[PDB]
Amino acid sequence: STEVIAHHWAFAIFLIVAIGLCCLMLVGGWFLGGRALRLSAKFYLVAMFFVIFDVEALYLFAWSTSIRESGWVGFVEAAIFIFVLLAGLVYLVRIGALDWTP
Amino acid sequence: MIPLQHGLILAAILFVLGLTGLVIRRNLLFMLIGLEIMINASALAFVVAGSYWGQTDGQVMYILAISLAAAEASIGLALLLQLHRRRQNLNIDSVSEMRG
Amino acid sequence: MTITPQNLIALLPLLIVGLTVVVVMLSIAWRRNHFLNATLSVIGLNAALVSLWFVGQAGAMDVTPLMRVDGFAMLYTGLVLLASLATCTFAYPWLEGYNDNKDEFYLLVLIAALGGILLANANHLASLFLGIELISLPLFGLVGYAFRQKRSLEASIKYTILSAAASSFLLFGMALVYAQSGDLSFVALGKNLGDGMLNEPLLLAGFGLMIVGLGFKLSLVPFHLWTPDVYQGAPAPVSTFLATASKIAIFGVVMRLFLYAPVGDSEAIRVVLAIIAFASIIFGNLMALSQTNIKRLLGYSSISHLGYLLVALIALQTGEMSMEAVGVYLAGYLFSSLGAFGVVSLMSSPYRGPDADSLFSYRGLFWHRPILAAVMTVMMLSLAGIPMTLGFIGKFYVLAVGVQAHLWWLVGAVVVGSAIGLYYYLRVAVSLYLHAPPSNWQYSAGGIVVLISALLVLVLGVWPQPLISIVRLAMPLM
Amino acid sequence: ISPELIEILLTILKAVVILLVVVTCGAFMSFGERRLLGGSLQLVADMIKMFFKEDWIPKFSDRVIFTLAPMIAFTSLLLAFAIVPVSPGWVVADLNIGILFFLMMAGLAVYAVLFAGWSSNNKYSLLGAMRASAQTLSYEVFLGLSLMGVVAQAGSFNMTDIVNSQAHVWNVIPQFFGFITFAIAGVAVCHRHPFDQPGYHIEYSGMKFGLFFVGEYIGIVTISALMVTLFFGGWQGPLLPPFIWFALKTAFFMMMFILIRASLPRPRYDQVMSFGWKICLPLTLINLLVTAAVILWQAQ
Amino acid sequence: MEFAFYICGLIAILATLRVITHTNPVHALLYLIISLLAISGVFFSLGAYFAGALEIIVYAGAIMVLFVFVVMMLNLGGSEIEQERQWLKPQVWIGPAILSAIMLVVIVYAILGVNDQGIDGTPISAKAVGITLFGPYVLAVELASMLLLAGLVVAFHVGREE
Amino acid sequence: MGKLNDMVNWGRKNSIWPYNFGLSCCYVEMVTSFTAVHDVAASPRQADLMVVAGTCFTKMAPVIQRLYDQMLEPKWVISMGACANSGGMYDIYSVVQGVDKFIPVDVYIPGCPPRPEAYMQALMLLQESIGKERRPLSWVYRANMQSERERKRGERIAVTNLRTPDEI
Ligand SMILES: CCCCCCCCCCCCCCCCCC(=O)OC[C@H](COP(=O)(O)OCCN)OC(=O)CCCCCCCCCCCCCCCCC
Ligand SMILES: CCCCCCCCCCCCCCCCCCCC
Ligand SMILES: CCCCCCCCCCCCCCCCCCCC
Ligand code: SF4
Repeated sequence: STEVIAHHWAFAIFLIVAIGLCCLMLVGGWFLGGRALRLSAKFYLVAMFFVIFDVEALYLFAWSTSIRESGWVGFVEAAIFIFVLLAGLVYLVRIGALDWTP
Repeated sequence: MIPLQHGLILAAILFVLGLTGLVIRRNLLFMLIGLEIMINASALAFVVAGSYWGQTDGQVMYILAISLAAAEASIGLALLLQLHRRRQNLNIDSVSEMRG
Repeated sequence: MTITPQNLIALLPLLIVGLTVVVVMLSIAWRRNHFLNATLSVIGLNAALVSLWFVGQAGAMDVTPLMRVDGFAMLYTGLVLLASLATCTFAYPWLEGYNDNKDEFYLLVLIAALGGILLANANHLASLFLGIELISLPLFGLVGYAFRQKRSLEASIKYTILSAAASSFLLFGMALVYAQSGDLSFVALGKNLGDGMLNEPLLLAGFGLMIVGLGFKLSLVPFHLWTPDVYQGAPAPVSTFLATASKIAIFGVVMRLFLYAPVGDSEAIRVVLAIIAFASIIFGNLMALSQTNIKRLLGYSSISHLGYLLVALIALQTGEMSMEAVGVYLAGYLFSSLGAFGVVSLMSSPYRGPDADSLFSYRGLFWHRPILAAVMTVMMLSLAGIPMTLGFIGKFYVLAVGVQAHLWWLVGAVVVGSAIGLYYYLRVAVSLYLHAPPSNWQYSAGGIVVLISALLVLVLGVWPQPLISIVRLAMPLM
Repeated sequence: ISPELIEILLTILKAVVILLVVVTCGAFMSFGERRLLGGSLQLVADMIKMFFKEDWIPKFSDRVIFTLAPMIAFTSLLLAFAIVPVSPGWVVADLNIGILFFLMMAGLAVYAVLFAGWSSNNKYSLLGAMRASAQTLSYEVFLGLSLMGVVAQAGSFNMTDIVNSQAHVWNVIPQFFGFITFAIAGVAVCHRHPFDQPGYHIEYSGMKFGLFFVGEYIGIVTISALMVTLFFGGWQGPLLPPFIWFALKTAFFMMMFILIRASLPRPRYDQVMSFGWKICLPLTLINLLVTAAVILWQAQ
Repeated sequence: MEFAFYICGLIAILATLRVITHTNPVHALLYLIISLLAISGVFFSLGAYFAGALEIIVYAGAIMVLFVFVVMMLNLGGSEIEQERQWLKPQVWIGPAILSAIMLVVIVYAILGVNDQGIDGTPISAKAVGITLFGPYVLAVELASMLLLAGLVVAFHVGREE
Repeated sequence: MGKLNDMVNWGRKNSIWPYNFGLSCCYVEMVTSFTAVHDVAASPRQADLMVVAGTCFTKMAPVIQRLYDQMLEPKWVISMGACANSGGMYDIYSVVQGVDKFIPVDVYIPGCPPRPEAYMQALMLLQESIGKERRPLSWVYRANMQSERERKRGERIAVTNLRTPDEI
C-alpha cells in the first residue's frame, strides 16, 4: 500500500528530525560562545516494588485489550490475579515496606 | 523474508556473549548483568521461534521469561546489596569459604 | 482449553496451596504471629494432601494445554506435599531461635510446594519452565534465610547465580526445541519427524541445553559442584526441602518429558543420559569418602541417588516397570532423606545466632540422643541399599530395571557405587555409636516425623508390597 | 513525480509541522507561565543567550551521562507526543501499540533524572535525585494501569480507535478515577509542581539547563494532548473544526496545569510515597475490574 | 523490514560485546540499555509488537532502572573495580572465550541444519497475546503472579537494612 | 556579520538572570524590589549577573569569591550601595573595603541603601554597556562608555530651585 508506508516515512522523519534537533541543539551550545552519606535501602526496596508491580501491570496490559474476547472466565482469572496482587500490596504496606515515615 | 536460522543465530550469539560475561567477570554485578543478557537472549529466541510459526506462544514464553528475569534480578541485587553491606566488596573469589 | 468445574476439581491441590499462600500472607499482614502462620501453612498443606483423594475421584484428564492430572501427578504431588510438611515441621524449632522475621519462611515453603505441584501436573514446556522457576526462587530466599550467617549468604549467592544460569540454559534449549517442533506440548516434541529422522540436530541441541538445566537441578555430573556447598550453607530445614522436594518434583517432570516425547527414545539422548548417570553414580560416591561434614556427605549422596534414578529413567522407553521403579525409589529416598536431614535439623535447632556455628557433631550421639541416633543409623543403612530397608527395595528395582534393558555398564556402576556408599555410610553409623567427650512439642513433632520415617523405612523394607501396590496404582496416561 | 510521492511528501510535511508546533508551543508556554506568574522577542533573546552561553562540562564528572540526561528529558516526551492524533488524517504514526509507546517513552524518561543524579557528583544532589527517581517510579507504577480502563473500553491500543470509541460519550465520564489517576501520574512523572522537588538541575548550565526546561514543558504539552485524546474525545466536537477543538482542549489543560502549580502546596515526601503506593494503585486496579465488569455486563 | 532486523541485530551484538568488556558499570549498563532497545527493534521487525513494547517497558524501563539504582547505591568511585582490569589479561579471558566460541559453533551448526521457510513478519498484536494468555495459558498467568510474589518476598527479606 | 553580533548582544542584554547575593540591608531593599509596587520584572551556574549588595566582610569574602568563580562567561557584576563599592562607612578591621578589591565590577550604585529604582537604572546602564561592547562569537574588548556624571552634568547644574524641607 501507500498510506502505511507514507506513515512509516513520516514517523521515521519525525524520529530522526527530533533526535537531530536535540543533537544539533547541544552541538550549537557547545560550539558557539567564547571560553575562559549512607544510602538507605528503602530506595532499592521501592525500585524493586516498581519492577515487580510493573510486570504484573504488563499482564494486566495484555488482558485489557481483549476483555470481551475472554469473557467472564477471563474476568474471573484476572480477578484472581488482581486479588493476589492486592494481597501482596496490603502485605507490603502492613509490614512497613512502603512506610517511609518513622 | 527473514530466515528463522538468522534470528536463532542472533539469539545464540547473544546467549554466548552473556555466558562469557558471566564467566570472565569477578565482580558480582557484571555476573548479574551477564545473567540478564543470557535470559534476554533466550527470550529473544522464543520470540523468533513464535514469530516463525505464527503462533502466539512465543510472546507468552517471552512474558514468562522476562517475569523470571525481573524476579531473578531483584533477588540477585538484594543479595549483592547484602554482600556489599557485610563484606564491603563484591569480588566473588572472596566468597569461597565452603569447599572440599 | 477452557476450565470446567470438574477441571477445577482436578486443579484442587494447586488451588488450595495458592489460597494458603494468600491466607498466610494476609495473616502476616494482620499480625506477625509465628505459631498461627506455621499452623495455617501446615493446615493448607494437609488440606491439599487430603484433597488429593477428591482429585483421584475425578479421574485422569487434561486441565489446560499445560496441565495433565493423573495418578502419576497425584503421586508426585503427594511426595512434594509430604516433603513440604516435613520442612515446616523441622523449620519451626529452627526458626524459634531466629531473632528476625520467621513467617516469610512458611510463605516461601508454600510457594515452592506450589511449584512442585505444578511440576507434578506438567504436560507443557511452559508449565515445566514455570514450575522449575517457582521451585527455584523461594529456594533462593530459603537457602539464604539466615543471610547474616556467612556460609548461608555464600550458599544463597552461589545457588542464585548458578540456578539463574541453568534456567537460562533450559529456556534457550526450550526455545530451540520450539523452533524445531512448533508446539510446546510434551507429546509434540519430535512428532513432525519420522522414519529415522528423529535425530534432528536442532531438536537434539535444544534437548541438550534443557538437559544442562535439568541436570543442574538434579545435581547430575558435571552440573553437581554446587550441591555440597549449597547443602552445607543452607539452613537445615532448607537442606531437607532442597534434597527432597526439589529433586522429586524435577525428576517427576523429567520422567513425564521423556515418557511423552517422541524424541525421548533417541539413541543419542539415551547414550548422553547413560554417560551422565554413570559419572553421577561414580563421582557422587567417590567424593563422599573423606567427608567429615554430614551436610556435604548427604549432598554427594544426593548426587549418587539421583544417578541411580537416572539409570531407572534410561530404561523407560525399553522397559515398562521403569515408572514403578522410579516411584518406589523416590518414596524410599524421600523417607531416607527426610529422616537424615531431620536428625540434622533437630540437632541444629534452635538457631543459635548468626555468629556461632551450625555443625552437627555426629560422634557419640547415642549416649545423649539415643532415638535420633537410632533414626540416623537406620537412614544411613537405608541410603546404603542394605536389606531390611526401603532404600534396598529401591536399589533392587533400579537393578531389575537395568538388567531388563541390558544396561550392563549402569549395572556395574550401581554395584561399585553401592560399595563405596557402604563404606562412608557405615563410617557415619559407627561414628554415631562411638564415644564422645527441646522441651516443646514442636521439637517433639519433628522427632515424631523422623521416627515415623524410620519406622516406614524399616517396615517397607521388610514388607514392600503396600508401596508397590500404591505405586503401580499411579499410572499416567499411556 | 507521482501522486503517491506527493502523498508521502505531504505526510512528511505534516509530521514536521506537528513537531515544530509542539516544540514552539513548549517554548511559548514556558514564556507564558513565566509572564503569568510582545514577548516572543524576549524568548528569542533567551534562546540566543542559551546558544552563546559557555557550555561547561564539569571536570570531576562523566561526559556521556551528563550530556545524555537532557537528551533523554527532551526526546522521551517528544517521541511520546509522536503518537497523538490531532485531526482525522493528521497523525505522525498510526501505531498499533499507541499508549504502549507512551509507556515506553515514560520508562525511558526516568533515566534523565537518574543520569542527572549520577553526573551531579554531589551527595545532597545524588540523594535528592534518588528521592526524585523513587517518586517517579512510585507514580509510573500505575500510569498504564490508569490508562487500562480506556484501553479496555476501546478494546484496542490504537489512539484513533480510542477517540472513535469516545464518539457518544467522552471517557472522562466512565473512566473518571482513571482520569484522576492519569492526571496525578502524569503530573508526578513530568515533575510538575506539587511534586517538583522532594535539586538535580544544579551544575547544568546554559544549553543543558535550557534542554531540561524546554523538555519538561514539552512533556506538559504531551501529557495535556494525551489527556485530551484519552479522556475528552480527542478531535471530536459538535460544530467547530476538529483541530480547533483539540487545540482548545489542550490549551485548557495546559492552563489547568498552570493553575494546579499556582493553587496547591507541597505535600511531604512520605505523604507522596504513601499516596502513590496506597491509594492510586488499588484505585487503578479496582477501576479496571469495574470497567471489565461493566463491559462484559452490557455486551450480553 | 529485513534491513531493520539486520541493523538492530548488529547493534545488539556490538552493544553486548561492549557490555561484557567494559570496566565502568554505568557505561556497561548504558550499553546494555542500547542492546535492549536494539533487541526491541528486532522484535518489532518480526511482528512481535507486544514483545518489543515490553522489552522497552519492562526490560529497559524497569530492570535496568533497578540495576542503575544498585550501581548508584554502591557509590562506585573506584571501589576495587576500575583499578584491576583483570579480565583483559588473556590468561583470564582467552580460555572462556574459546569455550564459548566452541559452544557457539556447535549451536550454530545445529541451527543451520533446520528447515527454514522464513519469517513472514505478520504482526501478532497484543490482542492475540491477551486472548491466548487468559485462555489456554492462564494457569501460567496465576502461577507467574505467584512467582513474582516469591521474588518480592525473597528480595524484601534479603535486602532490608535494619 | 555586523547584524549577527548586534543580535547576539541584543539577546544577551534582553535576557539577564541576576544572582542577587546580598548580605545586609541592601539585600532587604532588593527583597522589597521584587514586589508588585516596584515591578522589577536561581543558581550561580546558570546566572549571568551577580549583584553584590551589602558589606563584604573578611569572612564572607571567600564565599563571594567562590560564588563568582562558579559563574560562567559572559558574567557581569553590579555593586549596590556604599559597602559593596568602597566599604562604605565601615572603614574597620573586619570589612573588606569594596568588593572590587577581589572581583571586577561592571556597574556601581551609590547609596546606603539604594532604592530599587536605582537598581533598575543600573540594569539599564548594564544593558547599554552590553549592547555597546562586543565579544567573540565562537571559541574580550569592553566599550569605554561615557561616564554618567559628565553626561548628566548639564541637566544637573541647570537646577536652580528645590522644594523647601518645611512642607511635604
Ligand atoms: C539518544 C538517542 C539514541 C538513538 C535512538 C534511536 C534513533 C533512531 C530511531 C529511529 C530510526 C528510524 C525509524 C525507524 C522506523 C520507524 C517506523 C516503524 O517503526 O515502523 C514499524 C512499526 C509500524 O507498525 P504499525 O504502524 O503499528 O502497524 C502497521 C503494520 N505494521 O512501528 C513500530 O514498531 C513502532 C515501535 C518502534 C518505535 C521506536 C522509537 C524509537 C525508540 C528509541 C528511543 C530512544 C529514546 C532516547 C534514549 C533513551 C535512553 C537511552
Ligand atoms: C538393620 C536395620 C536397623 C535396625 C536398628 C539399628 C539399631 C537401632 C538402635 C538400637 C539400640 C542400639 C544400642 C547400641 C548399644 C551399643 C553399646 C556398645 C558398648 C561397647
Ligand atoms: C497545542 C496544540 C498542538 C498541536 C500539534 C499539531 C498541529 C497540527 C495543525 C494542523 C492544522 C490543520 C488541521 C486540519 C484543518 C482543520 C482545522 C482548520 C482550522 C485551524
Ligand atoms: S551600603 Fe548601607 S544599606 Fe547597604 S549594606 Fe552597607 S550599611 Fe547596609
